[PDB]
Amino acid sequence: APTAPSIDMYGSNNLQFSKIELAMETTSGYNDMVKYHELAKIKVKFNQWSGTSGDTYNVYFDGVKVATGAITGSQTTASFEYGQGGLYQMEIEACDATGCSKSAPVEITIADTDGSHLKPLTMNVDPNNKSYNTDPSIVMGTYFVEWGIYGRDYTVDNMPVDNLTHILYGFIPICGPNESVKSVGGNSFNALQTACRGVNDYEVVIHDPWAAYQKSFPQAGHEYSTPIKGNYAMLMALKQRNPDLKIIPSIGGGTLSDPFYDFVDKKNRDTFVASVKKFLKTWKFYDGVDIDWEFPGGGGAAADKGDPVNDGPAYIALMRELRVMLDELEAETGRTYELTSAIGVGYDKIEDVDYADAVQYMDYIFAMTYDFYGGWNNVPGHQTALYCGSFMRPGQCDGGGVDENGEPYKGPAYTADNGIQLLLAQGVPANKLVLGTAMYGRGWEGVTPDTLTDPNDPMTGTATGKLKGSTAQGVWEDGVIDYKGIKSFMLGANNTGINGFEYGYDAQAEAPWVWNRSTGELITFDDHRSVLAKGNYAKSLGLAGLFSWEIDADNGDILNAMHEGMAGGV
Ligand SMILES: Cc1cc(N)c2ccccc2[n+]1CCCCCCCCCC[n+]1c(C)cc(N)c2ccccc21
Ligand SMILES: Cc1cc(N)c2ccccc2[n+]1CCCCCCCCCC[n+]1c(C)cc(N)c2ccccc21
Ligand SMILES: Cc1cc(N)c2ccccc2[n+]1CCCCCCCCCC[n+]1c(C)cc(N)c2ccccc21
Repeated sequence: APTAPSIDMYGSNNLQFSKIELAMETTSGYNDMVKYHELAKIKVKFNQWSGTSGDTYNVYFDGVKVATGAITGSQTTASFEYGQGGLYQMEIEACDATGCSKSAPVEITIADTDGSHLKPLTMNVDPNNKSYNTDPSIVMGTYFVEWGIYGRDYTVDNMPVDNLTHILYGFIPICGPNESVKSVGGNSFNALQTACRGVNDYEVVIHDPWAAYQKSFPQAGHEYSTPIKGNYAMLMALKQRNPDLKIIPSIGGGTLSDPFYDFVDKKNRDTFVASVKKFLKTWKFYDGVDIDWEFPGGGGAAADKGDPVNDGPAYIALMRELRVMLDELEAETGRTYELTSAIGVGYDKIEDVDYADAVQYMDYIFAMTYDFYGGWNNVPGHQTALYCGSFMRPGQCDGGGVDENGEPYKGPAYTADNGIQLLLAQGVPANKLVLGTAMYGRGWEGVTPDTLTDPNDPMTGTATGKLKGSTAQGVWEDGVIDYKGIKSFMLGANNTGINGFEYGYDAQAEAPWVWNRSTGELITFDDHRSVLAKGNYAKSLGLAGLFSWEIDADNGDILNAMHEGMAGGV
């Protein structure tokens, strides 16, 4: 017999609540910005402008009582806690000693990081991506990068999810030594320094919280009060659409690897592994963890770091300790968690780790069968070839021979096959190895006909420096160009060459190129034919499947060719 409560929507934060508390309007240290709570704090103001207020209120969700408290005037704030994500029909009743009066029902939101409060994501995929029916048991993986939402304008809803079994989210940094990040320039180091304020060394943080959970995406139905936004809310909604899709954070990468060189100290491993556990309990759409340590024993971005004696055993013990933690999470959640790793495959990288030992703890190894050659020097070669190319010298392929100075090769050439063979030779099972495809080229300038030793092979020439180009042509950094830019501005619709470029293919290597004779611009990449070769290769050997870097730089062609190659292998 009190007046029925009316809910004050705007005074109740629009009925948007959350188990995760996220700072939306600042950029600060990770522990300040991100706090996960077992119970969402709910706060609901309601009014009873006319008649009497009564003396007690009860809150209902879906007809079930979840809170009570005192009414003592014409305006009440109900605060209480609720543990479960989702959308519920809320009613609030006011009672006095003679009876109760319920508000009409209204939808309350409680966000959780599994995406339980979200609709399946609405997609906007380039239709050049085709439909396939590839055995769901074969891995088809790709990397999606956090920074691709800026100039590259490639957002979660753009991924051809149905053609993917695995999404690797690049990249998650680690607080601590990160000089390599500083040397890259731009805002990347400053952002990391900010994320790590008030955070212990060796713990993971979100690099760019604006990209991750702050930016409002209209295509996803984000609004001012949406408690989770950015790439991560879209990934949560993506899981709603494709529940068997694995989405896995990728920790480190080429530039963010400096902290791994201190994993020789188990205290630092303990810290890291703990932080990875809390990360996965905070961000529940994620299905495991991927370790991109580039690289045990060194020879990566960090010129002053790398220990060929101890890095490999640190890596193995890291994998065991991650697997122990993941087993805890599988026990507590009833879910399956995956442990994976992307690795260098030059002989000199592989030799510093006993992967037969490491892989017993692991689901997959992502074999980085790319970046074999590039604009970091002036020696052209195939950046992502399966086999040894025609430009290689005698004894260069297997490492038997001597270079153009008479100096012995130190080991087998950088090719996919040499890398996979070396891993198989250590005792890694083929069904745990994933072969990598390139959705980008690397290239040079100044490789003109007078530099060649074989007039029909630009891979026999000498360059002057790195390919240069504009972002409109897909060149986001010197020496590197998106596949989709190669296709638009060098190959042309027919794959025969435009704007001064010709196409060529090294059949021995299984690697294409596009070469401009007068500028001497040369670009090495993966195309439809080299990718069919790689799918046939993976199939012959019983490899787990294929993966790619990076999804934003494809137009549909590379991923299509990945599915076609895995069907068509003879
Ligand atoms: C793209 C996409 C776009 C949507 N509006 C969409 C809407 C609802 C559900 C899925 C959706 N997905 C698909 C979700 C991504 C999975 C990746 C497989 C890509 C299949 C794209 C489907 N496709 C479309 C729609 C239109 C075409 N003319 C075409 C022409 C040739 C081939 C395919 C083609
Ligand atoms: C537009 C905009 C709008 C806002 N309201 C805003 C608000 C706060 C902060 C930034 C904001 N921004 C934009 C600021 C973006 C920089 C902040 C995040 C730094 C993370 C660095 C990673 N990373 C980046 C970024 C770019 C790359 N090419 C790259 C290439 C290779 C490897 C890594 C790479
Ligand atoms: C591997 C590596 C990777 C880096 N990102 C890097 C960055 C800065 C300095 C050295 C670097 N090193 C190598 C450090 C020197 C020890 C090895 C002797 C010469 C090999 C240099 C190779 N190399 C260079 C120079 C630059 C690159 N961007 C590059 C990118 C991918 C793969 C290789 C690359």
